[PDB]
Amino acid sequence: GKLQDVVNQNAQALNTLVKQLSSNFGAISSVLNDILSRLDPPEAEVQID
Amino acid sequence: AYTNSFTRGVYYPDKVFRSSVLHSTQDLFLPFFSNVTWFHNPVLPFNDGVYFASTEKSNIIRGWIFGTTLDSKTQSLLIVNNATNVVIKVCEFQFCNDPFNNCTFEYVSFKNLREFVFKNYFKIYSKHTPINDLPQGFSALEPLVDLPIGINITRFQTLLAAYYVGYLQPRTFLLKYNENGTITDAVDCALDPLSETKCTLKSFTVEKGIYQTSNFRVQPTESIVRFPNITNLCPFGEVFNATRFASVYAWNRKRISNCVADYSVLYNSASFSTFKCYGVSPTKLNDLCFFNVYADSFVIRGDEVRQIAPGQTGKIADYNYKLPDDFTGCVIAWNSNNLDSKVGGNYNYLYRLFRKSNLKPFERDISTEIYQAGSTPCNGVEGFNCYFPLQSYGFQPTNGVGYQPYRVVVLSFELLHAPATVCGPKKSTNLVKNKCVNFNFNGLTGTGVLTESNKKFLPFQQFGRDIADTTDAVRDPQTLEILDITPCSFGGVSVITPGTNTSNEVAVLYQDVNCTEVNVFQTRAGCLIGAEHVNNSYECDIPIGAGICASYQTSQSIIAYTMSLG
Amino acid sequence: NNCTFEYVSFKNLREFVFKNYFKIYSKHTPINDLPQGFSALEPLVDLPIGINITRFQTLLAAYYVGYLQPRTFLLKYNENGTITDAVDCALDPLSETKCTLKSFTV
Amino acid sequence: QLVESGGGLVEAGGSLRLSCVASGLTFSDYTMAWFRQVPGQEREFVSHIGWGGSETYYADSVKGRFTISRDNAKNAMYLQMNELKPDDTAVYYCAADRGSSFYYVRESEYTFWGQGVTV
Ligand SMILES: *[C@@H]1O[C@H](CO)[C@@H](O)[C@H](O)[C@H]1NC(C)=O
Ligand SMILES: *[C@@H]1O[C@H](CO)[C@@H](O)[C@H](O)[C@H]1NC(C)=O
Ligand SMILES: *[C@@H]1O[C@H](CO)[C@@H](O)[C@H](O)[C@H]1NC(C)=O
Ligand SMILES: *[C@@H]1O[C@H](CO)[C@@H](O)[C@H](O)[C@H]1NC(C)=O
Ligand SMILES: *[C@@H]1O[C@H](CO)[C@@H](O)[C@H](O)[C@H]1NC(C)=O
Ligand SMILES: *[C@@H]1O[C@H](CO)[C@@H](O)[C@H](O)[C@H]1NC(C)=O
Ligand SMILES: *[C@@H]1O[C@H](CO)[C@@H](O)[C@H](O)[C@H]1NC(C)=O
Ligand SMILES: *[C@@H]1O[C@H](CO)[C@@H](O)[C@H](O)[C@H]1NC(C)=O
Ligand SMILES: *[C@@H]1O[C@H](CO)[C@@H](O)[C@H](O)[C@H]1NC(C)=O
Repeated sequence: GKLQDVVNQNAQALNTLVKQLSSNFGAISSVLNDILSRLDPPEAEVQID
Repeated sequence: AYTNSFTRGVYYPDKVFRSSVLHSTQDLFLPFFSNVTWFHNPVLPFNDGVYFASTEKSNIIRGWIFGTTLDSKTQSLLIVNNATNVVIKVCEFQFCNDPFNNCTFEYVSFKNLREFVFKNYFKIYSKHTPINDLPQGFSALEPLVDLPIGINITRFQTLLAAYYVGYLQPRTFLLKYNENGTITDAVDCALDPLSETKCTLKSFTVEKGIYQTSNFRVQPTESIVRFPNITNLCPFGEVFNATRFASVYAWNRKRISNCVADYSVLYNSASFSTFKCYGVSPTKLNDLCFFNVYADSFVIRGDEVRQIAPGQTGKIADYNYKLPDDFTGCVIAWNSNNLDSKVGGNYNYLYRLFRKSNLKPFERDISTEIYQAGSTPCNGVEGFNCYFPLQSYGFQPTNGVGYQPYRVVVLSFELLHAPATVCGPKKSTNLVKNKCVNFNFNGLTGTGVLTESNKKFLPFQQFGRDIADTTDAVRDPQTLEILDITPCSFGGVSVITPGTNTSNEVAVLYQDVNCTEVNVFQTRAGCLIGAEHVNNSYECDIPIGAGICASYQTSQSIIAYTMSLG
Repeated sequence: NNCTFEYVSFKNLREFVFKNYFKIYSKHTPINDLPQGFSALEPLVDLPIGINITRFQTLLAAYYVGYLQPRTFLLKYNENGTITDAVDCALDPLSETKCTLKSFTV
Repeated sequence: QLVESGGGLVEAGGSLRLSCVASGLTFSDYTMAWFRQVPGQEREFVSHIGWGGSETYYADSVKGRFTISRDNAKNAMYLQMNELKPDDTAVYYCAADRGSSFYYVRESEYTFWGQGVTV
């Protein structure tokens, strides 16, 4: 369980890293192309930020 | 002719003074070991910069001509050395086709190498050195003159030996300043892998090892789009080719919904006597789509066909069919003399001639009440000053063209806040596999490498996902076959090198690549390019991965063996 | 009457789920008093009619009605994609433990 | 109804500018066209412009040469020539209609017609 606990901790940390891509962080959409197409570059820059 | 610009074309991008520093800057520099076009008269472009050089003996070469049109009607910079000084002008001069006015700026100031760099405002760098066919070696071009003339330049020529031209490109260089501030050497950050390694380490020497320098990314080639096959098309044959049409007062109305609104039938059919559109283009109808399509079909006479339009008045435009002031649709009408006209006069079609008030648009009035034209109420007697509004039509085959019946069909589009399911066909290209494509299936967009899959989707399932909620497999809407999606290869680039104290021969490794996306050795770490594979086994010199260690040995080259455990 | 959409297409259990646009899920299985056991309801028909619905009735046996609630479930897909089991994340403490661990055994 | 201007003898290779002014139409919900008249022969179509000017077409024998434009601030549109071949010397007619037609090449699909430009 000592060597397995090392494996699980790393995978969970990586999975949490990936799943953070599906978060808005106060923006409109989590997809980069969707926010780019929906709005204009003057406004999409704030949502990009 | 063409020549190799070994190491020349390097200038000071700024005034600042740096002592014993390897500064790295991005500006327009002459790429190392480039091709300088050798001339010995002709004009040339000025896209972004020039490395005009020259090899004079007794000041054979005199000056330069700059500008866009290189003649009058447009400003043109002018520098000539007429044995006295360099005269700088920006006036719209009248240069001849081979020399040797609204002014805004004026200024009157083979063992040679007059290296010059010009770029835009206008800046000039120059450096003259004795030489003995561009020589190899290094010499920086200190700035000599800067001119605030601000002329749009695109072309240039020369006056009058060796006469070379170089072109500047936006490349990143690593500049080796010395203790006095003089650029004594430089490295082009894109010439070869070794130069990239030097640039990323910010050093002019590199020790033995494997250094990661850049990221290699496979870019997509073509875009693919697939949508489900043509479904049930909207009814346009039972309306435009119907057997019997309705009278104009009781115009036949049909609501078209839940189908694909193909308009191609209304395009190829060249027998229409009229196809006129209001508010929308006659061809851009398929792009925008709405909830319902209404088909209003009736029969009128040719004399009143022009009255089927917004802002029309007449016996038909206000008593039998009215269009709103603003309209979203098109009108179509074709001659139907052979379908609605019989011998002895066809009187099976009627219309309304008398009505109290003009008809509101899109309103049908089938009432047959007796009209009271005077002041005596009729009470349904049909006598003096009392008329039956339903007048018949005199349709006979011997009528003139304008008096023949015309079948008219009007298409109206209504859109509200509700699901819209009536639009044209979508795009559907051929399916390509085993290539990084920019796919877009029925809804989802992504980049990947589609392959013939093996998963068995459920009957109703169109998507595929992994544990990380990442799209994995897609079912093709046209052919119900499941496709595997694997992102096209990416990774990093590492430069395996012995020290420059030993050699300048490097080997490049592309991590996690099958060698088919980039003498070529394939390992578990990735595609190793430039290193021999030996069947021996020595001590590890440069680690790579999975037991592979590359080393520089006996002439001598770079090998890639499997390391031995003592 | 002002139509906007038209369409012409005890050992039984015709399980149906309706929710709003309008979606229908259905699954018919032989049975032998709702039976115990698990069976998922694959979608059967989806209709873009967009009608505001608040009440419903029946035509014409055993005639049951359930009501949907916004509850979080843990769905156990199998290798073929078929939901072979599920856990209600609010039924009891043990079900909460199963849901928070993302496992069907603890 | 449709008063038009422009036209004259040209240097056979220069440029010319033609205009057609509407005096009794809103010009904001109407679509115009340009048609050509030659003696001894039928009426020819040359150019067409939609509402605003975002959907314009040109004849197969004139494509790439002449430019069309419209502007509602004065109830007029501008047609500018760039080649003026010695074969296109003809009579110019300005048309207009409420809408735009698929059979936009047909002369019958333009109810309104203007005056004539010098031959
Ligand atoms: C360009 O350079 C290459 C090698 O660097 C040389 O073979 C070639 O002649 C040069 N010129 C042209 C026009 O390709
Ligand atoms: C060179 O040209 C300038 C400007 O025309 C003139 O002032 C100068 O005297 C010329 N020099 C000679 C040596 O003619
Ligand atoms: C510059 O002056 C010349 C003098 O003839 C005149 O023709 C031209 O229009 C002027 N151009 C500008 C841009 O002022
Ligand atoms: C400068 O000239 C180039 C081509 O020579 C042109 O694309 C650009 O628009 C010009 N700039 C201005 C401000 O006229
Ligand atoms: C640097 O400057 C000094 C002082 O002029 C000079 O003697 C020396 O040669 C220059 N170069 C180097 C490489 O030190
Ligand atoms: C590389 O592609 C080839 C196709 O020729 C395939 O047989 C091989 O297994 C692939 N190798 C790796 C390491 O993925
Ligand atoms: C629908 O049509 C009926 C037909 O009698 C009419 O009474 C009703 O007002 C219409 N309702 C709507 C919302 O259009
Ligand atoms: C739909 O109906 C509910 C009650 O049945 C009502 O609260 C709601 O406002 C209705 N929505 C609309 C858009 O009329
Ligand atoms: C899954 O699908 C296969 C292939 O049809 C089938 O034989 C098998 O019984 C299914 N169920 C399980 C639990 O594997």
